[PDB]
Amino acid sequence: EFLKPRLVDIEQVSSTHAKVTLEPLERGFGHTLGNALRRILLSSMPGCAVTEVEIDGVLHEYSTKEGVQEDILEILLNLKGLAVRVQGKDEVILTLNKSGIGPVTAADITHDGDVEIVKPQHVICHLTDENASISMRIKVQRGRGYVPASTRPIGRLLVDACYSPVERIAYNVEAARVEQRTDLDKLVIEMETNGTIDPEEAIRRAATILAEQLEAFV
Amino acid sequence: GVLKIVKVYLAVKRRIQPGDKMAGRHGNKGVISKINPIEDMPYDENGTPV
Repeated sequence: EFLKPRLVDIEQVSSTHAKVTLEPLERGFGHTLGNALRRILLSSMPGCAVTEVEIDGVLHEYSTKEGVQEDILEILLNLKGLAVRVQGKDEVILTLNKSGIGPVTAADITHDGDVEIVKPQHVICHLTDENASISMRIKVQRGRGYVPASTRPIGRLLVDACYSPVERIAYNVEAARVEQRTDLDKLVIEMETNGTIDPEEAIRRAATILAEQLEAFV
Repeated sequence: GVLKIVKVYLAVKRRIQPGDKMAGRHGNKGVISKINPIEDMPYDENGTPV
């Protein structure tokens, strides 16, 4: 009867994109599982994108702050790409306080050890003069998919939500000459995340989602 | 005959939606018919969707 595939290798190429292996797979099941897992991963993976941002002297996102080279809109756009991991809390409020010339990066955020910033070098903005400072509050929540700010004080700036750690998924079906048996498929899934989700955890969540959806008629 | 004027400047942000006309530089028009899901789009050997 059917051989059950299992996770045999997690080949971490870089910090962001990994390459997991599922083996063994019968004829045809390789493509079926690859496409199903690709759709599930690209569709529904929990993420921790920013939701709201509050700068002290800013009333709306179409203004400017003295000494900041970037418009508030560009700051919000940069934050929208911030990759962050939260473990214990569904919702957290990070703080960023910086003063003096230089690139205000994601590493200037308050540590808050329960929250991990995967790209400390991710530039947020630039400060041009010594007497210019940015003191701002960022609201990071768990979620799923894409939640535009339009669907969901006069100082609160909403940034569109991008709760999707995955960025690219590609599955290849190769030949697995193992178990003294020929024409057994091996599914190599190369997944490029933003660094906030474990590839093994991502595959596990995708399989769990597919099984839960499949339980409706079994 | 007018006492005073109050001018308010709204700033709407139109993202994209079906019916918004888009065109290239060679006289090729088209109104968006669907904002397709990312996982439904064609992808090449490297998995990058179009």
